[PDB]
Amino acid sequence: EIVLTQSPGTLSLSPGETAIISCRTSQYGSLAWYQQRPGQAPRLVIYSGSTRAAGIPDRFSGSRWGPDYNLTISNLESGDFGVYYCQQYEFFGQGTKVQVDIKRTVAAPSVFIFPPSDEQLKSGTASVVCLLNNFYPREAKVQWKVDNALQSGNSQESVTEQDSKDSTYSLSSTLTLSKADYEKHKVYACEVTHQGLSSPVTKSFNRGEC
Amino acid sequence: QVQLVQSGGQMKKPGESMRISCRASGYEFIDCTLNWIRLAPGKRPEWMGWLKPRGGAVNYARPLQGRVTMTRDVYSDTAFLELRSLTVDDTAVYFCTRGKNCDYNWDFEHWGRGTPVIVSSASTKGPSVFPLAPSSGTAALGCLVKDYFPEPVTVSWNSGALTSGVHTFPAVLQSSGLYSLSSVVTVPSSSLGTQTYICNVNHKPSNTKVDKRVEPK
Amino acid sequence: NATIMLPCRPAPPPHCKSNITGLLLLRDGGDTINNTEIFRPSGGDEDAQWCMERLGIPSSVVSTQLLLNGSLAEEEIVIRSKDLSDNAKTICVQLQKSVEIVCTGAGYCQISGRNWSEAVNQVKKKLKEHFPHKNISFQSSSGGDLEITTHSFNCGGEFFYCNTSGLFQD
Ligand SMILES: *[C@@H]1O[C@H](CO)[C@@H](O[C@@H]2O[C@H](CO)[C@@H](O[C@@H]3O[C@H](CO)[C@@H](O)[C@H](O)[C@@H]3O)[C@H](O)[C@H]2NC(C)=O)[C@H](O)[C@H]1NC(C)=O
Ligand SMILES: *[C@@H]1O[C@H](CO)[C@@H](O)[C@H](O)[C@H]1NC(C)=O
Ligand SMILES: *[C@@H]1O[C@H](CO)[C@@H](O)[C@H](O)[C@H]1NC(C)=O
Ligand SMILES: *[C@@H]1O[C@H](CO)[C@@H](O)[C@H](O)[C@H]1NC(C)=O
Ligand SMILES: [Cl-]
Ligand SMILES: [Cl-]
Ligand SMILES: [Cl-]
Ligand SMILES: [Cl-]
Ligand SMILES: [Cl-]
Ligand SMILES: [Cl-]
Ligand SMILES: [Cl-]
Ligand SMILES: [Cl-]
Ligand code: NA
Repeated sequence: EIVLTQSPGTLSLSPGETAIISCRTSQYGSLAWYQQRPGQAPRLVIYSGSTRAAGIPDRFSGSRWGPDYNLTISNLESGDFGVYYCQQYEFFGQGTKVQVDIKRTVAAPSVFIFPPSDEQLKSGTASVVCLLNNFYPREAKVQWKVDNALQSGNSQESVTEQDSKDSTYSLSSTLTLSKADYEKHKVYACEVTHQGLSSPVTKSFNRGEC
Repeated sequence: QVQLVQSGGQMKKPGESMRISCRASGYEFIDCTLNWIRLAPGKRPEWMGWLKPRGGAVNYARPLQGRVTMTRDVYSDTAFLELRSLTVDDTAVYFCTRGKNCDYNWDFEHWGRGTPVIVSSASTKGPSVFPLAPSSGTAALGCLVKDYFPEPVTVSWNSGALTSGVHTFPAVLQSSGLYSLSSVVTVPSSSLGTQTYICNVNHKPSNTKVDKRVEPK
Repeated sequence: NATIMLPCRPAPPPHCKSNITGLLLLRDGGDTINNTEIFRPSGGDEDAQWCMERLGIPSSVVSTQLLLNGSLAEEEIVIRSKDLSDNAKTICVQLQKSVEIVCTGAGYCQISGRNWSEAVNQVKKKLKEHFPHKNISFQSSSGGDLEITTHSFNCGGEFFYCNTSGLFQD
């Protein structure tokens, strides 16, 4: 039984700057760090505590002091961003997510709302789609309103990655209702709350308008 | 060299049993312990057990005792994993891994390609493509690839000509066990009047290819 | 706590009696269900002969699970292993008092449950020292070939197998 405590879980960094991940092991043993690029098989980075693995840039350096282990990455290349797990014997740690975040000027979203197509309604369901498009930074809040009734649970956000061209995020929340529920209420609104907007922008459409 | 080739991804349903393989090429098969590790979505790697091919001694993790069974075939240098009585909580990617040195097993330098196993009570369905009409600066429109299983689907616009301002969001797992996907694009409004736009969807797991014309309401 | 009958398969002849000196075990890996450390009989695996050499078992004695004709550890059970906290490295238990296994020639070999269970408890006590504050438990092998699953020894030049289910089930 090994109790591996890994921190800090989430890391948002721009390419270049240093990224320090760390674990804390109960028992004493040889510890390794693994890299999982998203969509690939994990990669052995460090083993035996700080011994760099085979074909790993000198930019990866592990340090150990007592029960605390670090993993220090410097000059974050494009391919380094992923998730890193520390291992001691057969046990791993919670892990940490190393996300790339290109810093830039705070833009704003282009909220667009799409009612459910008449074909979808004929099929029996209805799916309304709000679209916060090309904004920065990531953190944004979409609140679905229906007849001035706050909706939590029905929505389902989904965000794209850092747009390599302009370093901006896009988002599309999909609220789903049954045709019965859809045909019951009227004004369907999507409230956005990003810091780029001075105040929440409430793009909405009244059912049966154009 | 240290080459570990695994079988392809399988789709199972709650209750079924699965068997996946892993052929080891590039080293003395029996001289190294061979482990099975599974990565689940958002759960830390879980070690399932190891197997020493010289003698076939298995060591299964205490949680999985009863469900898991690890065999081997020295004639063909193939290690087999069998997991019985599956659950929705077994959706994961399974790996056979080998240590750097055969004197210490827990320095996994060599990993298999990975074999994903989806355990949902939801047979395959082809998507339904619905149009996200612009409805009237710049205007935007898109497609909604809804109620499809399993991942993935490919969305292209105008057969690949239009690619500026396109966003193919990640799919979402709906409460019904099927996935939903939105792919949108931003265009000049005047062009929207004269220019025409199509989204082409290909759901290879079910041989469902669709081309939806997105027209203003 | 009576005599145990072990169904050895190839009908071991009646003149095959040996004196058990030590054991070969393997600690189950992974999170410990219900705060219990499980140990199962091993064949030695990577460092099999290493253990036998440290217990003075001659080169003529090739056995699994149960180590035979070795030298007993004076004073107390000796626990050896290239590494204990590594569940891939096998464990090497040397007994302080032997347990004779006597084969009757009738398709069984016998081991006195009174003397055997006395050793088992001594071994569990010593294992409780290295793995403290966890119930120590024995169980039969969870997989492998019949040479690993059973206590496989050789007698008169013939290799035999002995289902040790009765010995490792606490
Ligand atoms: C792993 O990474 C962490 C993060 O850098 C390291 O912890 C750092 O420990 C050093 C110890 O020298 C701290 O620096 C010192 O802080 C005080 C300031 O009053 C002072 O005593 C020293 O002059 C020096 O400034 C540092 O605070 C601390 N990290 C942070 C962010 O504060 C650690 O050393 C690394 N390696 C390990 C733990 O093996
Ligand atoms: C050694 O083992 C053999 C059977 O393998 C047995 O006949 C013999 O008595 C044993 N020697 C001693 C000293 O117990
Ligand atoms: C070994 O066992 C045999 C019978 O099993 C017995 O006669 C002999 O005295 C024992 N010797 C030792 C050294 O244990
Ligand atoms: C050993 O014997 C018991 C009962 O005699 C049986 O349940 C078990 O399956 C046997 N094990 C092997 C490996 O034959
Ligand atoms: Cl994008
Ligand atoms: Cl977890
Ligand atoms: Cl998956
Ligand atoms: Cl369709
Ligand atoms: Cl979506
Ligand atoms: Cl003796
Ligand atoms: Cl078996
Ligand atoms: Cl048997
Ligand atoms: Na409703």
